[PDB]
Parts: sequence; C-alpha cells; structure tokens
Amino acid sequence: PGEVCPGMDINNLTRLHELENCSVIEGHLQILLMFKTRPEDFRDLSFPKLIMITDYLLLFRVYGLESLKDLFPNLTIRGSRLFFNYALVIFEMVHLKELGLYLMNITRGSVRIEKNNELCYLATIDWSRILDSVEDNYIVLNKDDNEECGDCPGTAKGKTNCPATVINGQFVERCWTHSHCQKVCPTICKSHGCTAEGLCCHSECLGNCSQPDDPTKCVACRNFYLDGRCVETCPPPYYFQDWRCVNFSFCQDLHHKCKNSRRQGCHQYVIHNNKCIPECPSGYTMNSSNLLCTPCLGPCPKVCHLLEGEKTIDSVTSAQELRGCTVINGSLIINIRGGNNLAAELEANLGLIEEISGYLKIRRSYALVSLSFFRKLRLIRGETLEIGNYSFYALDNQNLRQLWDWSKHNLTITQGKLFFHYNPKLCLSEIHKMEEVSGTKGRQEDIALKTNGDQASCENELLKFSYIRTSFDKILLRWEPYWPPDFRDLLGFMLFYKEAPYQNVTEFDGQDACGSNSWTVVDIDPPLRSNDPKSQNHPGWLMRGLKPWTQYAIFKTLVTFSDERRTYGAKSDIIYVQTDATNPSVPLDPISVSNSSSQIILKWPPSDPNGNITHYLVFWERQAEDSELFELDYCLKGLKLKELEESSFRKTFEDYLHNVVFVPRPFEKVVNKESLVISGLRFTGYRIELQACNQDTPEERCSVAAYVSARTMPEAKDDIVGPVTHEIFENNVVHLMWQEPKEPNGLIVLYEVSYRRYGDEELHLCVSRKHFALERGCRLRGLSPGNYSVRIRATSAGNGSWTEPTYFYVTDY
Amino acid sequence: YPGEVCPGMDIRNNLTRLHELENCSVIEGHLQILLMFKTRPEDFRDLSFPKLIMITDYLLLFRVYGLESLKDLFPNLTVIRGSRLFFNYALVIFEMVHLKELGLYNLMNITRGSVRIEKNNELCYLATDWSRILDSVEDNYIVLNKDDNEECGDICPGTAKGKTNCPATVINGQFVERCWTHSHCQKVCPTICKSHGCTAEGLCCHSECLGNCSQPDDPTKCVACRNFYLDGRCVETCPPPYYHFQDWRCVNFSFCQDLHHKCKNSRRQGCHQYVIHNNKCIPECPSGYTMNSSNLLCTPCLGPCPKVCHLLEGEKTIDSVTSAQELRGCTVINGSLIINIRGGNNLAAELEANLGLIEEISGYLKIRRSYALVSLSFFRKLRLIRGETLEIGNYSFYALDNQNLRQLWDWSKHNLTITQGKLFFHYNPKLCLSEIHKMEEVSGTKGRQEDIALKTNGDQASCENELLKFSYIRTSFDKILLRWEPYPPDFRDLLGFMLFYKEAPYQNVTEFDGQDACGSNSWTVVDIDPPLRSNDPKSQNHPGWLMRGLKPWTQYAIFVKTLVTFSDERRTYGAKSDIIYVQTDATNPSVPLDPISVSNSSSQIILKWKPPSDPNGNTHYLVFWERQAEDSELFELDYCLKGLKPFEKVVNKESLVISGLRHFTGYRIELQACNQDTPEERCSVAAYVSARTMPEAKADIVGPVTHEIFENNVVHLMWQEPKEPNGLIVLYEVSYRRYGDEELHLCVSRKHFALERGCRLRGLSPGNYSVRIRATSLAGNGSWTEPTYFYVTDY
Amino acid sequence: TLCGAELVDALQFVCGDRGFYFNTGIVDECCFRSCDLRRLEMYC
Amino acid sequence: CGAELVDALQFVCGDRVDECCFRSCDLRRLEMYCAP
Amino acid sequence: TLCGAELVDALQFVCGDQTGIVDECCFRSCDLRRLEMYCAP
Amino acid sequence: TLCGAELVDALQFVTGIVDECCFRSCDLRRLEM
Repeated sequence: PGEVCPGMDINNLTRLHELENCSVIEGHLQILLMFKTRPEDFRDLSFPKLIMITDYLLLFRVYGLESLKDLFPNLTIRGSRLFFNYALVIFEMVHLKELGLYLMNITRGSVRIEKNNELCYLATIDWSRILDSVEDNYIVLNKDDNEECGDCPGTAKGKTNCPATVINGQFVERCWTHSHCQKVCPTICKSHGCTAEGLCCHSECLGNCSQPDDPTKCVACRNFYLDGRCVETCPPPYYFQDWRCVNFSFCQDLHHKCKNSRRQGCHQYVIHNNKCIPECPSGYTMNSSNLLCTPCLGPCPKVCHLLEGEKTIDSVTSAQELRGCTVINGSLIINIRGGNNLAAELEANLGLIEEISGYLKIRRSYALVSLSFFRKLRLIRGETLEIGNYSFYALDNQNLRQLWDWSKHNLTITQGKLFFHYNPKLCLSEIHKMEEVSGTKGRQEDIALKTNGDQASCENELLKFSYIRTSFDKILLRWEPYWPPDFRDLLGFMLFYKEAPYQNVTEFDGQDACGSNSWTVVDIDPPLRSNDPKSQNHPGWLMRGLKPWTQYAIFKTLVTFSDERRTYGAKSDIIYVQTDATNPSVPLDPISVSNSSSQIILKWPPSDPNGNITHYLVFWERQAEDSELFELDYCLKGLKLKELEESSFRKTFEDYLHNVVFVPRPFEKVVNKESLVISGLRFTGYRIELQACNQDTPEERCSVAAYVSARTMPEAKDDIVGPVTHEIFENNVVHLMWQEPKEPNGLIVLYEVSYRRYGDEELHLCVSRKHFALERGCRLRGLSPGNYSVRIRATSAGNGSWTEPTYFYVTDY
Repeated sequence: YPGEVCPGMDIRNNLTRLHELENCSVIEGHLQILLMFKTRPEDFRDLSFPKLIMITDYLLLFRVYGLESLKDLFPNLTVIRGSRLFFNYALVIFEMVHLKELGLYNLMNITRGSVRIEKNNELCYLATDWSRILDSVEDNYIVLNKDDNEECGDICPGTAKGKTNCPATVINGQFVERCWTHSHCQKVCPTICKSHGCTAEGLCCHSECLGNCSQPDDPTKCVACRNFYLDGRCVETCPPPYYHFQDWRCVNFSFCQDLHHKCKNSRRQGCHQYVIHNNKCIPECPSGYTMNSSNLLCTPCLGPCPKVCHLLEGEKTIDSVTSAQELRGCTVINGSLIINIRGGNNLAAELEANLGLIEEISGYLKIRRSYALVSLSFFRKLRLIRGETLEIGNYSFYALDNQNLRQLWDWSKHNLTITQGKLFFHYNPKLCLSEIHKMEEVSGTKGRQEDIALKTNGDQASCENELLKFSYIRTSFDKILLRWEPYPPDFRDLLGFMLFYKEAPYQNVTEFDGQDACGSNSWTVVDIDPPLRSNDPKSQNHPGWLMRGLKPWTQYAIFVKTLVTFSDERRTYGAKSDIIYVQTDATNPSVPLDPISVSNSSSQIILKWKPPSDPNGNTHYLVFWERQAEDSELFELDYCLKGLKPFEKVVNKESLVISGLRHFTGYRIELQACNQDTPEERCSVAAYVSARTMPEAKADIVGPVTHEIFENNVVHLMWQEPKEPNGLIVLYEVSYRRYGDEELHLCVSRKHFALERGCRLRGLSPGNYSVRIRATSLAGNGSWTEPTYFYVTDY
Repeated sequence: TLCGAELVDALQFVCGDRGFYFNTGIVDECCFRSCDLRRLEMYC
Repeated sequence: CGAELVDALQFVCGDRVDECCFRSCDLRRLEMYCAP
Repeated sequence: TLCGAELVDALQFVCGDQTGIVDECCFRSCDLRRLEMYCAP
Repeated sequence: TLCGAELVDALQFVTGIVDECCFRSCDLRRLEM
C-alpha cells in the first residue's frame, strides 16, 4: 500500500524500474526493447514493494532479463484492461537465462509463454493455481527441455523446502531459484493471500497480507466504494470472485460506461448471473429497461458488429464473420463473381440474418441464380441511403433468376429505393412482386426495362399433364401437346425430375451458376407434327431407375429466340407422384434371446420400406437334439448457341427457298413390435426362420428370409438318486442298477458311474443304453480285494445328491 | 460443243414441259425442276438427257413426287461453274421424297460454291469424295437425308459386287470406297494430275482441259474448257476479234452487237446493253469507264463518276453470297445495308470480292445477328457513311449482336466519315474497347454534340497490349526455370502479374481457351507481385514463375496476360505478351510395361513388349536374358517312388525371335526401356520375365535291349540313352512278363541307370520270359522297347 | 399457323389450275401470321 | 435394355432390342413398336 | 550451374526477401515446394 | 515487401508497425514511438 502511479509507456533506460514507491498502478505498465543497456541493475535490484498491477504487462527483448533471483516476489494482475485477452505475457526475450521472479493469481487474463527464444524453470511452476488459462494453453516449456536453467529447493537438492502441487500428474515441487518458491496458503484461504505462518488474511484482502486478518494492509477495492473498513464477504444478494463482490451497482457501472461505446473494449455486463459477466446464454438478452438478462424471442439474438459501416461479401469466406446476426447497423455490398455452392455456403451464413438498417446492394455477380438464400430477412430499414439515395440495388447479375418465392417471403423495406440494371435473367414480374412485398411500391414510389431480364422466358403459358402409370422402378409420363407459332423453332422439351421427401420444393432453390444440378434434367425431341391436331400423339417420355416408394417431383420446353416475338413453352405444375409399393428388402439383423424354451424373444425395421412396413413372418424348421445315441448302445461321453445458330440457319434456308420458289400473279406373426415371445418349442441352437414383408394381407410382399439359431438352456436337470443297490457274486463280480427316464432331447453332461476302493484312487465307467435296456444292469471292471464304494450320477451341473455308496466287501484271494 | 447452248429453265408442274431441253449440251444459267405431284417411278420411264454436259450457274431440284434416281435423268452433267449461286449453293437437292440414288455419276467439277442436300427420305448414297469436286467442303451442308438415321445398307457397285472394285478416299483416315448409285463409282484422276481431268486410262490432259478428256491433251477433244471455249478448242484468252463472255466462251463483235440490240429496244428486263471493254463483253462497264454510243466501246473516265446502285426499298439484307453478288461494282449505294450472315461459314472472301469496291453508303450501315463476322475490314474502301436515313433513334452505324466482331476497322491506315447518326453498340462480346473508342475519336461524330452501352460490348475479350515478352526460356525436363520481362506510368497502375499455364499437346491453344466463361479450365493461374522498380532499367528483375513438376516429353503453353485494376469507365491498356508453345526435353524413360515371353519352341523364344504408360521420350534395341540351361539337380533326382516324388540385339517390343536354344531351357528374360542409347546411354529399370521351352519333346530308348541269362532267376537289361533327349531323362520304366502269365512292372532312375547301365530283373519264375523298357523325361514319356525273349533256368 | 413443310402440302391440297405462277413473299405473309385461303390460294 | 425394353414396352403399351439398348430408345418409339 | 545466383534469385522470387539450398536443392532433387521451407515460415 | 523481417530488424536497430510504417508513410522518427 502507498503511492499510486499512472500507467505510462517505457526510448529510455531509467524507467525500467517503476516499483520504487507506488505499491499499485492505476493504468498499464510494460517494458520494451528500450535503450540498449547492460542489465547491471535489473539483474540484482530487489523491489517487491509493489504487489498489484491493474492491467497487463508486456515484454519485448528487454535487456534487463538476464538473471532473476529475488527481484520482486509476491505479485498477485487485476486485469482491468487486457492485450489479446491476456493480463500477462511472457514473450520476446532473446537472452533470458534464469526465471526466478517468484504469482498468486492473474485475474481476467491468461498468460502467454510459448514461442520464447530464451526461457526456463517453466516445468517447476504450477501455472494452474495462478490461472487455469485453458482458453489458450500457450504455457509450454519453450526451452526447459535443453536445460536452460543454471541456478531448485526440492528433490534436486535433497530436502524439499518448497510447497508442491500436481503438475500433469506429477508432484513437481514449486522451484523458482536455488531456494525461493511460491507462497502457500490453506485451500480454504484462496484469492486473498495469507501470512508466512499460514494465517489467513481477511476476506477483503487481495494477495498476501503482512498482518493477518487485516484488509487495510491489502490493496483491494470495494464494489460499492465503501472507501474504508470495507466489507466484501459476498452474501447471496451480492452478485466477481469468491471474496470479491459486484452486488448490483458495480456490474451496473461495468455496462454504464460501455452503454454508448460502439467500439471494442468497453462491453456491457449483466447482473442476472451469480458472477457478473458480459455475456448471456444463447437464448438470453440484456434487458433494455431492466438490468437483468432477458430471454429472447428466438435463439442467438447476437447482433453482428459493424466495421466502417460497410461489410462487403465476396468468395464466401468474406461472410464468415456473419455466421449469426439479427440486425445490421451498417450497409452491405454483395458481389459474388463465382464460387463452389450457393445455398450450402451463402445461405448457411446469411440465411439466419433477420433485419438490416440502411443499404444493401448486389453490385456485380454471376454465381447468384436464386437470391432466396436470404432466407429469413424481413425488414431493411433504409434510413441510410449509400449512393443514388438507394436502399436495395441489384446490378450486373447476368444469370440471376429468382429473388424470392413471393408466395412465401414477406420482406418489406420501410425507406429507400430500388434499381435493377444489367439483370438479364430475371423477368420483370419478379421485381414487380418484390416491390409489392417490400411495401415501397406506390408508397415512397428506376427500371431499365431493357437491361433487366429479357433474354429468359416470361409471359409463360401452362402445360397440363395427362396419362400416368408407374411401377416400383419405372415411372412413365405423358403430357398435353403445345406448339409455338413457327413450330420448327421449338427445339424440344426439358423435363425436370427430382426427389422430394416432403411436399415443399421450388425450381431455383438448389441451383446456381456453379451448376448445383439439384433438379435432374432430361430433354425429349419433339414428336412429328400431324394434321388434325387431335390425332397428334401426346408428347411422351418415361425415365427409369427410380425408388419404389418416394414422393417424386416433376415438371419446360426449349425455344430458339426470335427478335419479333418472345414466346416460350412454359413449365408445368409441380405434380407429386409416388411409385407403387413393392417388396421390402432383407430385415434388420435379428437379435434372439434364446434363454429358455419358454423364454425366446427376437429383436430386429430395415431400409427400403417400399410401403408401410406392417407384416412380419417367422418360421422354424429344425430338430431339438439327436436321439440315435438315446436308444443304441452308445456312450454319451464316448460319442464322437452454336446448335441454336445451326437450327436458325436451317430455318433461314427453308424460308429463303419457300420465299423464292413461290411468286404471286411352424410359424409366428407379429404386427408392430419386434416380437412378443417365441415358445412352445422344447436345449439346442433352434433354427428360427424370420421373414419381413410389406403389409398384412394375402397379397403381402416378403423379402428373403433372415435366419436365427440360438441355444436354450436345458429345462430338465439330477436324474438318478438313491442307494447303489448291488449284488456280489462269489467270483468277485458286482452289479449296478438305475432307472432311466429316457426323454430323447438333450444330453447328459457327465453320464458315468464312479467306483472307488477304500483308500485308493477313484475310477469311472461310462453308462450305456443296453445297461438299462438289454443288460438290465451293469458290471464293474476287475475289483481289487477290499472295501469298495460305488457312485451313480447322471445329470443333464446338478446341486449334488449324496448317492449312498452302501460299502460292501468283495472276495479276498 | 456437240449440242447448242440454252438459257435457264424453270420446268414445273408437268413432265411434258421437260422436252424443251432435249437438244442442249451446255446451259448458260440454272436448271430448276420445282413441283411434280403426279409422278411415280413409272412416269419417268422415257426421260433422259445424256446430251447435257455443263451448267454454268447451278441446278436445284424440288419436290418430284415420283422420281427416284438421277442416273437416268442426265448422266453426262460434267461440270457446274457456279457463276451465280443459289444461297452460297450451286446444287440444291431439297425435299426429294422418293430420290433413292443421287445419280450424277459423271460430274467432274464445281468451280464455285457449295452443295446442300437436305430433307429427303429415300437418299442414302451420299456417304460415298467432295474434296475431289469442291474446293470448299466446310460450307457444304448435308443433313436430314434419311442417311443421318443410319438405316441404309450403302449398297455400292464398287463395294457390293464383292471384292473392292472402285476408288476409295481418305477421310480422317477412314479410306472408304465412294460411288454414285448402284451402277457406277468414282473416276478420280491421278494425284499428279489436276483439275484438267483424266481420260479412261487415267492420265493428265491439256492444261485448259477440265474434268473429262475425249482425247489426251487435245484442246479440240476436251469435255469441259477450264477457262474459255471459242470454236471447238479450249483456250486461255480470245486473241482475234473475240472477247471473253460469261467467263466461259469467246464471241466476236457481231454477237455482242446483236445481243446489245436484242434488248436496246426490247421490253425484256434484266437484259443489259453489253459493251466491249478490256476486250470483254461485260454487261455494264465498271466504275470510271463508261461506254460511248459510237461503237459499243468503253470510254476512259469522263471525270469522277460514281455508279449508283439504288437498293430496292432502300434496304438490302445481305445474308448470302447470292445477294452480295448483286452489289458487284456498286461503288456508291443509294440505300442501306443490313449484314445478317448466319451459321458460321465466313464469307470474307466473297464479301471482299463484291463489296470491296463500295465507298459511300447513302443510308445506315447496320450489322445485326451476324454470327460469323470476324472483322469489318472487307469494306476496304469505305469512306463516307452518308446516313441520309437512320435506323430508329437516329442511328447510322448499328451492331445489335455480332458474337465474333473484333477488328471493326484498321485506323492505322483507314479513314472514315460519318455525316450524322450517332453510333450504336450492343451485345458484341468481342468488340475491343480500344477499337470502338478509336471509332469514337475518328469521325465518331465526337463533335456535332452526338448510344454505346457500357459492359455489353467486349465483355469476353482482352484489351491488353504491352507485350512483356519473356526475357529468356530455360526449361528443365521437370520444372520451369524461365521468366518474363518487366515494363504502367505508376506502379499503383500495376495491380500485379499473373500467368496462365497448361499442358499444350498441340499448338492450337488460344486466349479464349479456358477463360472465365469456360468455368472449369486447365490453365494454371499464379499471380506474382512485380518486384522493386529500381532506378536503373538495366537492373530490371524480370519476374518469373518457374513452376516445377513437368513432363519431360510434352509441349507446354505459357501465356501471361497480366491483370490490372482500374476504373471501369477509364483504364490503362493493360499488359500481355504472346503465348509460347514451349516443348520439353526428353529424359530417361519410365519403367517398361507388359513383359511377357512365350517360348516359340524348345529351341526358340519370342516375347511381346509394350512401352510404359507415358515414356519420357521417343527406343531400345537389345534385350537381356538369364544365363541358364537347366538345373543339374533334375539329373540325379529319383522319381521311381510309387506315388511319391546374355542379351540379343533386338528391339524390345517384338524383335526377340531368338532361336538355337537348348531344348530344355527356362530362365529369366530381362529388358529395359530406353529413349537414347548411342548418343547418351539413358535406359530405365530392366524388367523381368520367363519363357518355358518345356512344351516340346523329341527324343525314348534308342537301340534294342538284349538280355543276360543268370541261373539264379536273374535277368539283366541294358540300353543307351539318346544324345539329345529334349533335355534330360528323369527315369526309365521297365515291365516284364512270363509267357501265358501276368505282367510285373519296375522303374529305373537316372542315378540307378548310371551304375546298373540298364535294368535288373529279379524274382523271375522259371520258363520263357519277356521284358519291355520305356524312357521317361521331364518333357514327356518315351516309347516302350521291343520285347526281348529269354529262357530262365528251370529246376 | 402452318410453317414450312406444312406450307408445302397446303398448296398441294389447294387447287391444281395454274400450278403456281412463275415468270416479302409467302413465308412472310403466311408462316409467321397464319394466312388464310384468300392469299394462299392466290399462289396457284 | 433390348429385353427390359420389351418389359417396359409391356408396361407402356397397355394391352397390345439391340436398337433401343444401343441408342436409349424413347417412349415415342416404343408406343408404336409395342402395338402389333 | 544454377547453384549460384540462379538459386538465390529463384528463392527470392518464390519467397521474396547448414541444411541450406546447397545440399537440398543445389545438389539434390528439389521442386518449388522445397524452396519455401528453407525460406522463413 | 519490407513489412516482414525488414521492419522488425529496423525496429530492433533503431497501432503497430503494420498500419503505421508498413502500409503508411513513416521515417526513423516514427519507428521509436
């Protein structure tokens, strides 16, 4: 605390030091190349008296930056004014050796460290604590990888006398010099400093305080200008930081000075958020009367900023700054000689524009065929007329066809005038419609009538349609006949057909001089003219390779222009047709949960519907399990113009000839869900055959059948229990018995009988069908004398059944 | 001529009128047969005219509802002179409904004009040699002939007879036979011979001859006189008191005088009072000269005298040389001229020939819709555009639309004068701005107070003049290394320098190629800001683009045409040098392609080779191969187990016909691609291929196999291997059998045969035995030996 | 509004008396503006 | 094409080749080619 | 050869005013693209 | 042009230089400011 020093620039040397008396700076201070002088003083001069710098600091090959050990530590930037949105930059040093300035927090601005010719100690400083600085992330090790340092109170020198924090997952100690480091404070005590002994400062502090819990020793300010024993413990009524408030008037003044600031820098701030911010959500606006953010009528209410009052657009990319705008203060000039696309680029940028104030001109362009890419424009104020007292000026657009579909758009201009010069491809009907819609037709009443569109067709007729038939992949078409006066001039027909998922399309909507070819074009040579025009064949054509279910769109002749008369074969009403439905394609890949014989459900709706998908069919042709081993003596464990001029020339010769040679005097079915359940079947990969059709009727159209095969668990289990009844023969022969509930579906996992002597190893033998059927029992192998135990077990894992061994003694020889 | 001369005929509506021509050999005019509805092929049974030999002006046939072929109408129509064409056409066959064969199998030459056959549904013989007859073939126009539908068999007597029998003509290399009707064909003269014609034997005739020759070199026995005909022979002039007349014959004074008197008083219009001038019987004497009533001779110029022309109704719609011909010699025109030439086919030649003498248009000269007008310099003597009557808004000159008008005039040496009438210009895409401005200052009515449009004139043409020619050309086979010279009053007037570059396989590239209107283009556009303009012109940098990535063996085009930014109303005259078709230096070629070799025999190998996709130059005459005959391992390997086991100096492409190889040879064949080998050894990477001489076998066991009898049931066999067994013998198969019993088999390998010297039989039962031996090689199996009978010891 | 090939057959369908006369014309008078029998027949 | 031309002409006609194939025939031709 | 003033003027035209042009374009395969990388980025 | 390394070395020897000396009239006096 103490004196205040206004921020002034540093062609001199003695101004390199400015921390002598003023503990705070009222403006911006930065050091530059300055006088080329040896850093005799700066390499060792210590002046940590200043604690706060209000604005950003800049360095530009400052000679003084050679060695820094204890120059001025304990520096928390206020960030009132910023450079490149930075409140601190570390750049342009060509002879820096040691970085040991040793930093608590930089407010309102990031820190730049990249592209430094000479820097070090960057890997030993936690820049996250001072500020996250995630906006730029230019804080990188410029030359620490080559060990530019030459002076670390951590593990490098043994005992760690410095605080440590996680750096990129590494607990890197805070090393600045041989022994200096960053001040540490308890995590609860943040952004207001603490004393050496860890005692927290007051909540009104900014930086480390000499006296604990003493905001007077600090140099912080108060948002309500208390100017004394100020309080800044923000309650919920107080809307900047955890300890720094804005309440309701500081953030008011944050926008009050910028209310009339039609420039960069000063910007309006809103108090509606908990922390005073200059921005608002995408659907929220600064209130004109109130001082809290107000939701808009639509998303992105952003108004595009103006520069010099003219924001001309050319080659698409010049409009990139106009991604989203609402009202434009200045004037617009449009001139697009060429480009790649019209709607995908220019409508993608200028489509969202809503209203203009003043002037907008189409200066000179070729790519614009349809001007309707100005999708949402409603009102151009026209209070500022740029040239000729004009408001909207269309000029030098050779192939400009459509301004706006006037059945749809309601663009109105309050003030100004119009002009259409050198616009040869736009009929006067369209400009008349535009004037009617703009509201300046008559009200606030310059048309060339020759340079405007006269080389293209107008005063069009109507071409009616006729017979129509189609299949799933081939739509035909026949229309009424019509001939101009001199029938031979009519070169032919142009049929335009194009997809239409929804019943809303126009002609020039997806076209430009770039040739977007949204509407596929075909040409049909005229039919032979016949006497008795009723007997004439109806001019017809069909096209192939269509889609079987889409709502198609179709509709104009070609006329060689004659100077005497301007008559052209017109278009036809856009008639929407849909090819008849047909068989759908293969179903979506099925998913089967074949858990149990009673628990089998199928999960799939593929593309190419070819009609409303309604009928699903299912089948299954298989057998549960093999039964040959069930009955035979088998072991389960053992089983194994130029053309236009040519036409005109031919017509000319014909008319010369005639002018000179004539002189006067089972199965399953579901409906809308995937599948309810599949059951009734009996422990195998049951093959299930699934068929997808079109609709539920005997006239259903079904695709190839997808197939499903998945294994159920065996619903049957333990099968033999009870004591092992046995009979002992005098010649060391024993017998076995069991009951076999033979159900020929499934396989017993083990199916064997285990016999073990007393104190000896256990052996098992397989069980055969003939043991229960033919032999009516079983006999063990050679049994050594002694106590023997027999185990009978056959389970389709089993819970474990204590088969009674009923120990028996055999003959001892 | 054998027959008299008859004037133009206009026979129509009935066949009986055609008999008026029965006795004509040459017609001094035009023959027209217009409309014959009642005709059918029968109706023309007894009509013919072989006597007609020549028609001067033209001949046109219109709807004849039954006629089908002209092979029977007039065969001997030899030559058509075309003095007075019909819309640039000297032969018009139009709307011939049933015309099957065109006829005219004895037509030789058409000196002037073109031919138009159109809209006929039965004529498909015309695809048979217009270059032979007509000097001009571009101006020909044949279409909608029922042959454009490709539905004809082109039956030709020189072609449908079987083997080719009649001359063929090269068209874009097609070289197809040509012939009129299904009875006759071409009689093309020898290439050494010219329009004089040829006899039946095919030799040149007299210079004054034309087309056909009754006798070789005889002026008195020629069918068409190329220049003139006076009393029975063809001559190059009229030496005695004969004078040229109608540019085909000479007549004496008496004939001209009688012709003059024949309409000096007669009502017949169109006839002229023929005068004798420049020893010619011209119908009216030209400018300056004028005839005196004394003796039908033309006086010298009687002071400055013009020739009024008095175009009917004050306006003439010049659209065809048959209409421009009506203005020949009219120095001063008392009407207005409306040039309306369409459909290409520039007529600067004929227009200059006729209108080149015009000087003073009394009306408004307007050029509307003229598509082919490349310049207006043919008005080589236009002095005053009097403009007594103007067009609509007081316009004297008028250019409504001319899609190629560039030159206008040449104000270097051409003076022009306009009495009044402003100037009009519209939609002239190549009307140079400087040229029209020069018209403005040069009597463009700049004074007299006195409708140009701004950007509709010359909106697709350049106005750059400064030929900043490239200082020097240094060109690598893979990169540009040259530059262009520098040169506006202020550098601010110099926007910058940009360059058009693209590959130039030909030298036909023009400025208009690949321009802004072209949209997609191959031009490489790179802009270079001009360097520092030093105070020393000797220190001029001469900016250059020096782009890399060149194909070493293609011609390239370089054309700068530096751009500039200026006001649209007033601008500098720009800077642009000439396009240079700079070629490229050939280098080492790329990898050779398609190496495939197939052994023509065991001792022969041939290969087919192809050049790379794009060789880096124009050539190799030597092909390697692997030094190998066969592996020695195959000599010792045993296959008797049962069920177990240099370069040639030849062109790369097809010249490898090497022979004399070993029978069993298969190895690598190596060849590379080279552009030059003797001047500089530049060869590409050598290719690799193998040819298998396996599919061949020549030499089985040679020599009878005897036997050795041993008591212990042992029989030994021996033989000698052939010297050249198509390589090596891999094994020998031996079979032995006792008489009246079963047979047993055995195998002997080459290794076994080396020590056994044959085969050894073991376990033979007592009695009489037999044996057979066969040799087996890798190429194939041999033949079994003759059986040998021996007695085994019997116990 | 016959223009061209129609005008050909139109005259054939009309009259045979004078079979066209001979020693702005028909195309101007009849093609572009659809003449009637009055002047079209006159060209007989 | 040629034979699918035949199918298409079965559609076009109503109830009544290497050429169509090769030159992409028009309906104005298959309309009278189908009719026998 | 072009390693002298020719290379320096080519560089000063493509880009204006130890792995230099001597061993990257003067005595090695190079193109216009390679010239700029030796010039300032 | 001299707006690149030339301007930066001139400054190192003697509203940035881009719009005050690079594309506008300037002298050695204007470089220092």
